[PDB]
Amino acid sequence: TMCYSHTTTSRAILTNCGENSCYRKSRRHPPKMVLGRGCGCPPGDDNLEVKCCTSPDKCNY
Amino acid sequence: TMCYSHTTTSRAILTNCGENSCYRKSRRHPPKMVLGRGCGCPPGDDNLEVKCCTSPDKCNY
Repeated sequence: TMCYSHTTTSRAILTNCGENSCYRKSRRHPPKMVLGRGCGCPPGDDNLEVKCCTSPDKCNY
Repeated sequence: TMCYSHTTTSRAILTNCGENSCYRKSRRHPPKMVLGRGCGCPPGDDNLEVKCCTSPDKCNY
C-alpha cells in the first residue's frame, strides 16, 4: 500500500509500504492530533490510538 | 502566568508557571500541529516553532 509517512517532526512524504499496512498514530486525550504515520502497525495504549489499514492507498490519512 | 501543559501524549492540564512564560511548540512542516505546551521557553529549530508568551493567562493556546 502507498501510505503517508512522518514522525512528530519530519516532513510528510509518500512511502510505498509494499505488503505492510499503513498506520496513523493519534493521541486519545484532547487535543486529539496525529503524532505519526508510516508503514506497519505499531501498538496503541492508553494515550495513543493506532489505526492500521491496507486499502485504499493513503488510507492512513 | 497560567498556562496549558501537556507533552505529545499526556493529558492537557492547567499549570501555574509563576514567573516563567508559557510555550507552545508546533511543527513547522505540514501537517502543522501543536506537539507540546508548558512552562518556560524552549528553543525551536528547523522543524519546530516555539511561541513563548507571558500574558494573558492561557496565552499558549
